Amino acid sequence: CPICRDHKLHVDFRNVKLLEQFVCAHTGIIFYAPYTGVCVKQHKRLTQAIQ
Amino acid sequence: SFFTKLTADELWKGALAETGAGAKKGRGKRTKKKKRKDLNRGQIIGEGRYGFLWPGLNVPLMKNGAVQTIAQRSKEEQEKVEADMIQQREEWDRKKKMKVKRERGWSGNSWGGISLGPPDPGPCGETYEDFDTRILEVRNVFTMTAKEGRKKSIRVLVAVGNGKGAAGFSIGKATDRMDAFRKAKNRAVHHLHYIERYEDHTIFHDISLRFKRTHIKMKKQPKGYGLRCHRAIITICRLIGIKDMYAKVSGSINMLSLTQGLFRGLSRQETHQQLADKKGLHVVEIREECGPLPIVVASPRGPLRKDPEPEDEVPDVKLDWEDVKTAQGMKRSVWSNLKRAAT
Amino acid sequence: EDSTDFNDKILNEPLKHSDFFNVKELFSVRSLFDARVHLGHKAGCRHRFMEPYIFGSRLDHDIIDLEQTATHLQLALNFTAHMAYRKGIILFISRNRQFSYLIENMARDCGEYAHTRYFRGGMLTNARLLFGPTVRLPDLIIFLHTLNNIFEPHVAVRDAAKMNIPTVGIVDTNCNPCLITYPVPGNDDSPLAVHLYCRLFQTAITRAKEKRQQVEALYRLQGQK
Amino acid sequence: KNRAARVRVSKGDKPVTYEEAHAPHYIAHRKGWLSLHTGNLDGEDHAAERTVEDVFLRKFMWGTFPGCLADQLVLKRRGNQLEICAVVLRQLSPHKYYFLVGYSETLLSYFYKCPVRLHLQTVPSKVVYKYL
Amino acid sequence: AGSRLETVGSIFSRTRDLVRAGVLKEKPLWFDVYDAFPPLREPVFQRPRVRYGKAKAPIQDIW
RNA sequence: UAUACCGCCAUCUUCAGCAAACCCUGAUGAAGGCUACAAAGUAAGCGCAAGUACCCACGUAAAGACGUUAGGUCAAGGUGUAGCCC
Ligand SMILES: [K+]
Ligand SMILES: [Mg+2]
Ligand SMILES: [Mg+2]
Ligand SMILES: [Mg+2]
Ligand SMILES: [Mg+2]
Ligand SMILES: [Mg+2]
Ligand SMILES: [Mg+2]
Ligand SMILES: [Mg+2]
Ligand SMILES: [Mg+2]
Ligand SMILES: [Mg+2]
Repeated sequence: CPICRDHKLHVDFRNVKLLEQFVCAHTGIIFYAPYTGVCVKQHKRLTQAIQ
Repeated sequence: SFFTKLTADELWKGALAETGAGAKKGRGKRTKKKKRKDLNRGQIIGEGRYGFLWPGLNVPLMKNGAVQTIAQRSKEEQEKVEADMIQQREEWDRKKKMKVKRERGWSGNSWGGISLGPPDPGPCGETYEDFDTRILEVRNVFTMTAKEGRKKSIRVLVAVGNGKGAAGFSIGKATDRMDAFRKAKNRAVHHLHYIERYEDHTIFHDISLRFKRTHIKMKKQPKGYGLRCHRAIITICRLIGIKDMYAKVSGSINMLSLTQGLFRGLSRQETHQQLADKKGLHVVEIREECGPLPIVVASPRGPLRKDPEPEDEVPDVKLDWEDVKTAQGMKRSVWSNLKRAAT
Repeated sequence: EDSTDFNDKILNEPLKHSDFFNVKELFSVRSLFDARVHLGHKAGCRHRFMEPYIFGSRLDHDIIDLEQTATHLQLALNFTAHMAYRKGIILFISRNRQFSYLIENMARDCGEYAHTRYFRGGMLTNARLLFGPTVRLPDLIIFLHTLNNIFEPHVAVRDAAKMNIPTVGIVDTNCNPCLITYPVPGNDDSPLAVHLYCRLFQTAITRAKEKRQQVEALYRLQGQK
Repeated sequence: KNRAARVRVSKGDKPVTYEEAHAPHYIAHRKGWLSLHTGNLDGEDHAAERTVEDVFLRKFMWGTFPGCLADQLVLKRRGNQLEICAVVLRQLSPHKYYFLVGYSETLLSYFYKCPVRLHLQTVPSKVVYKYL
Repeated sequence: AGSRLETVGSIFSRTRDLVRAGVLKEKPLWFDVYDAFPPLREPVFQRPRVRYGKAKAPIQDIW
């Protein structure tokens, strides 16, 4: 998946620029996993980090 | 016998069997087709199995300012040359075995949604580098001829668009698929519509139309909604530049009618400015995200009427049962609002 | 630095006047009436789209409204002059064989082009293949008769619109003016009517070309000193 | 349909030389003979040996100058002399051409026991008569 | 480039839009003249249809 | 194994059609495209034709495309695939 294919992308609450890519700029909702293709494991880590 | 040997052209022409009775009326399959291999590619003039070094042909004529004499590579030296030659062949052969990753369209073996690149430049220094072409349908149509019987032809539908409102489509026909692709691509550029985009991301108003037996119902959507429509419509929308829209295709799902119907509706959509001028009234946009703030999107360039539009108590408008049924939560579908990849 | 001034003084200046070439004086409603421009075909030959321009039917003979012809003719002649002033290629098209010789002379006299013969398919939409890759197409096409010899619209009317070429056209009561840019409702059968059209379009073109030479000369003489 | 030595029409993209464009019924009308000797004249002898020599020479020259020949050979015989006229390309270096001319002239003179000369004419590319 | 869809709009509407979109690099010679002195009716293709029922022509007899 | 082919041919042919590249028509469907007092066709190339051989400009030869019959020929020779190697 996009997150797991690049080992240098770290899903951290401080990596605000990476986390922004997974949130809708116009509505602010976190895209569901089928939208971007991230596996359930990484989507769970992303959702927690965004919060 | 030396006198019975033929040339490479004659040997490959016979061994390949490209022209025969098994390749006329779909009589032979395509899997066992063999490819020509030029056996003179890596061969050097003067190089043989004995390893002789001919001054002026295989090796340089003069070395150290003196004419070289006939020499022969040692046994071990020739083995290296022979081993290296085998390695070079394997590498060259390896290159041909490698498969380049081809970006697939709607399906692995489907032509729909594949980019054909920019249209070819005109003969008078004209260029279309901004325009992008994408195939929509590839069909093997047939006619019957007295001499040959079934005559196979290719019908190709392509759509071209620069992504800034200008987009068109055309049909190309030819015996070869390459000729069909070229004809459709180049001809589509001379038949370009201009599509009015509201804020350069969506349509101005909901469009409902019927082209022959195809029903297309498009709805205006806010930013971030995405393209939630028939895949062919998604491809055409990206070429036009529309980012957010919903569309439902009913009736016959003919690709020709769908494309011709889509371009018919998008071309006839009335802009806010065109509405204000026709009505002589301000067009005020009410957004829920902005509360009661009245946003004037268009004003009449001419004189502004002073009489308010008559407010009919009950609108005599034809409602689509499918719309009313959904607003009342009466539409249960296990296929609606399914999670899908970003479009 | 000088190109912008040249264009403004020469190309953009005439576009700021309502009648830069004074084509109003070339014709009057009286002159049109004396040329039988108002005589249309019988009511049974009427084209539906020509009804807004028909004054009425006098004993089943449509009478074209010359009050509209004057305003329509004024706009067509103005557009024609402005195109001739801009050194545009004007092509006269007509398939009426009674006037083929007259129209071919009128074009040669005003330094323009005429096509009065059988129109071969693709002259305009396939020109680069018929003439050559660097051929220049007409900038204006003036139809003195918009119908072919089977009483159907001349094919070039459709092809001119395909090529985005503006068209001026004399449209009788049985013609279809939907695709003609500057339609001029009038009689296209009487020699007097056709002769008047030829004189009017030949004069406007000649005047416009001469005005272009006068304006350019004055700009050059002033430029030096 | 006749087949002998007829390059068949394609899509208009196959370049053919002047010799390849003429079928056998033009061999004395529009094109000439690629070999001139007396064996086939009335009352002349040794036509068989002249033919075997022509067939060999055309194969020897095809393999000796691989990829260089731009058209068919012209074999000429005058008395004891044998003259090979070849139209070659301008890709192989001149040094390699001179080596192959001296080599082929010497090797063939000792094989057929007669003075042999090789006259090379270079062309930038194959001369295209028409596109079939 | 140009647009050969003579049944969609007029020559001016098509040209104006293509010039705006950037497809046409230079507007044609007649474009400026058209805009300054446009015709009374925009030349839009329209299909002639037969009059059915009670529809009649508005042309009146001159008496 | 001619039902993998080259090569050389039969046959319609005692035919005149096969056509790349464009353009237009059908609402941008498979497809179709002529009227000379002409109404959408322009068409490289190939064949016919023309030229050439024989005693003429006649006649006879030669020539005769694209395709049709998986037509004939692995036994002219070459050759893909498979098989044999005391
Ligand atoms: K075999
Ligand atoms: Mg697959
Ligand atoms: Mg008339
Ligand atoms: Mg025969
Ligand atoms: Mg067979
Ligand atoms: Mg004869
Ligand atoms: Mg015969
Ligand atoms: Mg002949
Ligand atoms: Mg058989
Ligand atoms: Mg048999």
